[PDB]
Amino acid sequence: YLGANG
Amino acid sequence: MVIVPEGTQLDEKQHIVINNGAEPQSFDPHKTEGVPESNVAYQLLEGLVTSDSEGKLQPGAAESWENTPDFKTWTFHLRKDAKWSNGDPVTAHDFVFAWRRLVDPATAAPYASYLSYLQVENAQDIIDGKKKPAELGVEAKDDYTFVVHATNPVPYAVSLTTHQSLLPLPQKVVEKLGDAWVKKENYVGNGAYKLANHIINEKIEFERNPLYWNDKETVINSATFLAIENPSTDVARYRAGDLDMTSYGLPPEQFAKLKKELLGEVYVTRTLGTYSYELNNKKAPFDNVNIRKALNLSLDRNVITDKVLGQGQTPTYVFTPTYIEEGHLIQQPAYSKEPMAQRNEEAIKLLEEAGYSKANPLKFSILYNTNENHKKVAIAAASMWKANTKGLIDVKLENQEWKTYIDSRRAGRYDVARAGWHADYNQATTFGNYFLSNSSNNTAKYANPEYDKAMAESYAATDAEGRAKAYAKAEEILGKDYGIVPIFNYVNPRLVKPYVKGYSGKDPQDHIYLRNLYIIKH
Repeated sequence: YLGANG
Repeated sequence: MVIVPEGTQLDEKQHIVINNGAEPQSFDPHKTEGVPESNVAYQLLEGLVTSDSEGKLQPGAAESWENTPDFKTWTFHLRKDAKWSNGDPVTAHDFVFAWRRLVDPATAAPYASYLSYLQVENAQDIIDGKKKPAELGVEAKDDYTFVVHATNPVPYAVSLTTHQSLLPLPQKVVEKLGDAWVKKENYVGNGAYKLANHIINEKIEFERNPLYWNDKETVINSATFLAIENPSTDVARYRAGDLDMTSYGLPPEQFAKLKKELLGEVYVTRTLGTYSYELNNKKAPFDNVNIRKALNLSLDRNVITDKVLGQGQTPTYVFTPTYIEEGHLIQQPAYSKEPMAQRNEEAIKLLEEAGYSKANPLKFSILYNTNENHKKVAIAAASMWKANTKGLIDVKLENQEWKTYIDSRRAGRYDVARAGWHADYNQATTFGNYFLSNSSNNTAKYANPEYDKAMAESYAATDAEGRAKAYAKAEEILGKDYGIVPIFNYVNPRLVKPYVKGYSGKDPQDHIYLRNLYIIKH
């Protein structure tokens, strides 16, 4: 899944 | 009932507000590839298998399942009384319909490759336009028996089936309405919630799906998902008491004080994730391995993890998190153990050889999705690449809204892009599969037939050691090509109100299912 945050 | 400890006094309203972080691309699981999208899908739909608060697998739409000893045939026994939110029965036909639609070229699904990852007979041929979707190796043996036929052993198959891309769709509805089925007025699902409202860029409202097979164990009556892009704004709404759970980013500079003041409200989940800068391998000058290598040598990961973020993110120089199952033989590359002075020397040479200087530096933009934490990391990266190469790299920042950012990466309209990959299932190939030449997830445009061959050897292995060796060799090849710039393995910091229960802080994929939560009274 492509992650929105970090 | 059952999820709630006996004696626990429940609040009467059972409403929760969660920051989902961004406006989702779509509520159709065949048109999406992001966490904001999957967070919505998981409330409205439920696949074969699902998970509890700690990410452990549990029966979903299937109450039982088994495999042949060769790990190639997977049989799922569906619940005979389960229904869609409009009353239609949920059957193996819905799964057949959905999985065909995922690989059907006409769908143009970002996650088409997922059924290829599962090694389903003819999946890849269908994606490639060589066979019709009806030739996919899945079947309704009867209305409540769904069988999956893999060409290669996939012992981790069940964990793969929890992903958003393999959620069922209501065949009878979608066949009749087309792509318009996803509109609020038309949406039909088999999950614990349904769409009450949707205001673009503002909120998604969920209400209980009373026809959910397990509605009697669902506690939360209604929920709001917000789309707050910036962690600092998320925290401000939380402390104003206007939301109950943040998204999985917190402001680094506030983190220490938040732990002091909000005791037992700060969760940090160690997740199976990697934060990278993706290089566009087919766009000049990043088609040049020497330049990709220079950028890797000259980026000090410890500055980002220790000085910019400092929340428990750990530096990495490989794509796969080495602590994932079957990831243990993956090695950090040799250069990661050289002092920065040596690395920076080597990088400057490579850039001079490629015709850059202080007067004519390498110029490019970092594309990232609007988020103040990503901005901070990009500024630090920009700043490090300039100073460490003595002025031979000059980096601009470009932020786009989530949806635009995803489109830009998929369309190849970028130099360098911020990229986070979170495990779709708790096994190494969720990362390794990403960089296959033909992967629909490979926005980097990386293609090495030797990488593909190393990955292919895993299916010839007969045990976890054999698989882990193949994954190690694949990562070695990806490393020697400097296909991307890995930075860190994730942690997921969140604020969660003390009256919110059922959030563990121990799920390595950090899913939030509304059906796992409850609001306590005291």
